[PDB]
Order: sequence, then C-alpha cells, then structure tokens
Amino acid sequence: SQIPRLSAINDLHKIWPTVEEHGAAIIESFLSLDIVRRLNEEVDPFVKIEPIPAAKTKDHPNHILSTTTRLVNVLAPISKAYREDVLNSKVLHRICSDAFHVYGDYWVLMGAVMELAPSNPAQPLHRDMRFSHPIVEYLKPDAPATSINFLVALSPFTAENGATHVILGSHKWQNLSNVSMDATVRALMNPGDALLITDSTIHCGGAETTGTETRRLLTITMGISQLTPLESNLAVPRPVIESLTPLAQRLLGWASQRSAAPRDIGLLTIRGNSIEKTMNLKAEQPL
Amino acid sequence: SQIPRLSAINDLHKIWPTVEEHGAAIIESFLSLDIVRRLNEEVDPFVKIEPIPAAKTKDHPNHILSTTTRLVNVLAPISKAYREDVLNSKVLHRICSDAFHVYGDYWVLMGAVMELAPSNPAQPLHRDMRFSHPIVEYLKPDAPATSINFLVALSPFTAENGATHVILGSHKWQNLSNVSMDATVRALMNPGDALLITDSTIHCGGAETTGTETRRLLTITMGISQLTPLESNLAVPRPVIESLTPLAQRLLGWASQRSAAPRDIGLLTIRGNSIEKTMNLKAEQPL
Ligand SMILES: CN1C(=O)c2ccccc2NC(=O)/C1=C/c1ccccc1
Ligand SMILES: CN1C(=O)c2ccccc2NC(=O)/C1=C/c1ccccc1
Ligand SMILES: [Br-]
Ligand SMILES: [Br-]
Ligand SMILES: [Cl-]
Ligand SMILES: [Cl-]
Ligand code: NI
Ligand code: NI
Repeated sequence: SQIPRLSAINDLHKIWPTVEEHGAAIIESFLSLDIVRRLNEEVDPFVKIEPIPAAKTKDHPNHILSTTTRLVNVLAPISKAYREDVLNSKVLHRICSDAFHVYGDYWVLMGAVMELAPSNPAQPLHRDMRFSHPIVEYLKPDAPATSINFLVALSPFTAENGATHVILGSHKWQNLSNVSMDATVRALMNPGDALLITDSTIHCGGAETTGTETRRLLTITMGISQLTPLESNLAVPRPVIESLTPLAQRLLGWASQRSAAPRDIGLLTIRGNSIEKTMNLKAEQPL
Repeated sequence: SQIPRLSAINDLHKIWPTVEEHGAAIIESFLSLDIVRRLNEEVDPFVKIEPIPAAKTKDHPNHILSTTTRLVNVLAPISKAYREDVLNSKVLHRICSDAFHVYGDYWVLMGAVMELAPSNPAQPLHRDMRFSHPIVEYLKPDAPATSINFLVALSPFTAENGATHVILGSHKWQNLSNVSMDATVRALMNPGDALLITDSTIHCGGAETTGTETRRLLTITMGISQLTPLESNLAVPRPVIESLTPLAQRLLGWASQRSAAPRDIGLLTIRGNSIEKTMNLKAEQPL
C-alpha cells in the first residue's frame, strides 16, 4: 500500500491524524508554483557557490551527506518567498499546532534547500535528529513526536531521479530487524507537493539512475521550542527580522516561546517579559 | 543520613559521582567570599525594583513563586562577577562535563538571584523544569539527567531561615507515594557553599520562621545545549559579550554548540560554520 495523498486545502484537518497513524503523508500543492519558482530563483546562486558538505573550510563539517550533495540553510536573509510566504503558511501552522499542542510552541529547527547531482547514490535508511539531538533517543517509545520534516519538492520526484523511500508504520517500530529497502514505498511528487514524516519515520533519499536529472527539495524540520535549532538566525540583519510577521519572528527564534504547562513560565524570557517587548521589536516594517 | 559535603578543590572528582548516587551534594566554598560580596553588591538595586513574580506589567508572569519572592535573571549585563568569575568557574565546568559527556555541549538554562522575604512559607515538594520543559516528563526513567541546579548561598542557610529540603535517592523514584516533608533533610550552608541537585531530585525551599531574616541565593540551572534556556541573552549589548571568554559566550548562547554523536553536525550553525566565525565575534575585549 502507497503513501496516503491529501489536498493542502480540502483535507487540511486529516493531514496530522494520517501522519500520526501511517508515519508519512504527501500534501498536494503545499506550496503554489509561483512560490516554488521565486524560491528556486532566490537560492540558485547560493547552491552554485556552496562547498562540499565536509569542506575543510568549515568548522562544522557534515561528514554524512554525499560529496555530490549541496545543502544551504539560513534562508530568511536570501529568500523573500521563504521568510514571507513559507513561514506564514496556514497549512504548515495548522499541522504543527495539531502535532505539538501537548508540548506547546514550535519553531524551525532547520529550513534548508538540498540539491542532489546526477548519479547521486541512495542514502542509508535512517531516522532524522540522531547527529544533532541524542536526547530524542532517550524519549519513551510512545512519546509524541517532538519534530516533523516537510520534504517539499522544488523539482519533480520520480522513481528514476531518486524520489524519497519511506517505511509506513516504521515511526512505531522498536525492533528494527525488518528494516530493508524491500519494506519501502516511494514519494512520487510534482514541484510544490510535500512529503511529511516524523522524527521516528525510517526513510532515505533514492538513487539517481538517469545520470542527467538534478533533484532539488526544501526540507523544513519543525520542532517544539524546547529543542535547540540546528541553524542560527542570530546574524540575520535586524531590518530583515523587522519586515516579518510576529509569527515568522518566533519561528526564527526572535521572540520568547511558551510550553503547554498549565502555569507555563516560558522560554527565552527577560525578567518576566518577552524578547519582543524588551527590545521593542517592530513587525511587518517593509524594506 | 545527611546531604554529603565535598570540598570544591580537594574532592572535585567525587562531586558528580556523589550527586549521580544520592541526588544531592553540598559543595563547600563553590564561590569565594569576594565573588559572593561583589555579586550581592551588583544585583542589590535590581532585587529592590523587581515587581512580584505574577505582576500584571509582565507578559510572562510566574504564577507559582510566592508574592514575598523576588527573582532577577539575565545577570550577564548587571554583574561583572557573574559574567567573568561564575561563568568561567573551573569547578562548575568539571562537574558539567562529567554530568553531560553522554549528550555533548551544555549551557545556562537560567542564572537567577532569588531573595525570599521574612516569614516566606515553604515551597511545595517538586522537581524543576515542569513549568518550562514538559518534554523531560517523556524521558525514560533511567535516562541521564539533562539539567542540574547549583543552589549557591548568597546569605546563610539555616533550619530557622528556610534552608532547602531535599529527599536523598528521590532522583531515582518512579512511585511518588512516599513523598512527604518527613522524608527530607536540610542543606545548611555558609555564603559561597552550593547545593547541587538534578532535574529529578525532589526538593523545596524551607519555611522562614525567624520573621526577621532575608535569605538570598544564586540558582544556576546548567543543561545540555539541545534544550532551550528559560532566559534570553539576545538583548545583551554586543560590547559586553565581546568582553567575555569564548567559553562564557557559548554558555550565554552566543556560539554554535556540539552534540556527542560520533559525526555530530552541530546546533545553531550557519551553512557549516559557527556563529562566532560567521559574525567575527571578538573575545576577552576589555571595556
Ligand atoms: C545527516 N543528516 C542531515 O544532514 C540532515 C540534512 C537535512 C535535514 C536534516 C538532516 N538531519 C539528519 O539527521 C541527517 C540525516 C541523514 C542520515 C543519513 C544520510 C544522510 C542524512
Ligand atoms: C516555578 N519554578 C521556578 O520559578 C524556578 C525558579 C528558579 C529556578 C528554576 C525554576 N524552575 C522551576 O521549575 C520552578 C519550580 C518551583 C516549583 C514549586 C514552587 C516554586 C518553584
Ligand atoms: Br529525499
Ligand atoms: Br531554596
Ligand atoms: Cl546525501
Ligand atoms: Cl517561592
Ligand atoms: Ni532524513
Ligand atoms: Ni526547585
């Protein structure tokens, strides 16, 4: 049986319950083709200049991604489409509040464009967050997901060009002795479609077999505000931050956060007041 | 049997193993009387002006602390003694690296001065982190502590003036039906002594019974860099940050962090580079 497909607009209330059950769901038209085109245009040059993941020039090398992979994070200052349209997506926020209501506020752990060159090999079958958040390995087996990953297609995903593999139900597996490429199904997607998985869903990038096709995706890891993001927005110029909505500012860590505890005392506060009140942080100030 | 007492200097290697076993240990002369006096002097006026914890002026009210309690956090910009001496304490860093090596880097979740007025009632017996980090309630029972709390005496702790109660062994309790003030022992301390507990140690502030004594403490919650701090240093002026050591800057969240994962990809990074490299962040620049 295949990955369930849901309409971003008509099936909005079914998306999280479907992922909680099956560990994966494909959201059709998660982003419009306009947003996809504007995103591709704004990030294009940054993909071209990006060194290899484990470049000796970096003090935080990624030794896991293949040398024919380019990853570009901290998209807020590069892309107006990302910081305005993607960060304020009504679909993303309904799914995240459905998923994370038991914990409280959520933010972006990483928003990155990944481009995978022709003849890129299949990734090993894995769960996300194991190279950054060892704490998630100590959660009780039946603990609600603390992070989820929107894999948004910025180019076509096909069986031939290395569409994502997932194992349905694998987010509930404790015994991993049935893990095999034989147990997987493929996330076939048009640009703007998104594959939504949890931090427990076993998956991998597929093998590029055409030898000519370049595959590109926008990976948005959304997590509870209690977990530290993989990326920092500390160096994002303040005029850019002040052009965002209050909601977008919170997702980038430029606001105080709240837990779901009945008498929550909050996160990233300043003597009982918020970051935004303290710094007198402006919102929606056009550049 | 009483809370074990250890010398900051001669018993340094025994401090964490003692806490891991008993759930509490008193560190004699954790801070020198010089540092204690300079800290008290620099924070004095900020204690006097601080409103009630649940003041209607605050957008993050603390509804749990008694109205005869004052709490002041974000100490870096107030106190030179805190930002230079306390943040670079060789004792604190040996204990934290002993406690958190399985997880990776650690930082300050909150450094606060608490002052409790005459006739302040005893707090209810509790574990810390339940009003900010509901995620810790979902960790496996035998998961290593993700945060620890140094309760540093800034004034004398006596049975009469409301010295902390702890239940020894309570950090390993799953059944909480033996929780009673009858099961507790007291943390009797001179200024500069510290009571070290885990996030699982059941404890409470004692009742002030003299009706004249004001009790003051410096509470430093140290946690794995994977957990979000209760306080923010985002608004701390950059000249102050650039006067700190590289280690102190990391503890305040003004640097990238690393997990203990063999091929760690890191936390708060910028396209494979650190905050400090990216922003060209200076260190130990005197004001
Ligand atoms: C290493 N690695 C990443 O870099 C990565 C990239 C984008 C988004 C999340 C992310 N986190 C990971 O856990 C990850 C998994 C992974 C595992 C196996 C093979 C290749 C990747
Ligand atoms: C509410 N509360 C705090 O404010 C607090 C204060 C200082 C340091 C940590 C801290 N975190 C807590 O979990 C906390 C516990 C607590 C429980 C019961 C009674 C009074 C306090
Ligand atoms: Br993929
Ligand atoms: Br106390
Ligand atoms: Cl890869
Ligand atoms: Cl109190
Ligand atoms: Ni993955
Ligand atoms: Ni406490």
